[PDB]
Amino acid sequence: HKVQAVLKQVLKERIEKQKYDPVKGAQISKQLADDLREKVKALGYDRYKLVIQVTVGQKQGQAMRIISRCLWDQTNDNFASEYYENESMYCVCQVYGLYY
Amino acid sequence: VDTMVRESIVAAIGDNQFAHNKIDSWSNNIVEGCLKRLAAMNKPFKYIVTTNLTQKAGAGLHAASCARWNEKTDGKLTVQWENNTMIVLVSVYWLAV
Repeated sequence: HKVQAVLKQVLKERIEKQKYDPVKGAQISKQLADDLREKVKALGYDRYKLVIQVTVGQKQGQAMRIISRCLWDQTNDNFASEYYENESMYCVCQVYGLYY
Repeated sequence: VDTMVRESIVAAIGDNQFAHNKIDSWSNNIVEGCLKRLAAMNKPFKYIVTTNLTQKAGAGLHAASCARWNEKTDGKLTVQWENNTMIVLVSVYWLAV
């Protein structure tokens, strides 16, 4: 998806040259979440809303997955997932494109 | 409204232990359980239900959710649970019709 691609662009545009940090992380994660919200609430808003989830993790290499089971109004609610990793930061995003 | 959800969660996965291949499955059953918890209240709204479950492995975390909605009719309710090895989060979102 174009919007998903540009949300992953936003993810990199936040987290490039970076590493996951416990001390920077409260403000870093607030910036992450707010910036993805500002992405989806920019041009591309047409009487919709986005529901957001973000996970940020250190690199250890164990067995981890994601899943999410919901009940939604079907024709108006959509979803997508994004995964990424780098030298030290794993980052996952979950986007819920819903009609406002 | 959410206290019965919390009691349901503490009934279902109280003091239990991690097993990864059915972890999603527990989430599904929880989502179905919470679905019945929504279906018991059946307030004429658009409902969203979500769960999260994660091993207690020693990495510090922070979590919440936000949107940009009609502030008087659209809302959020939540239950956090934990045990020796797991963390559980259940979230319900109201949007009006």
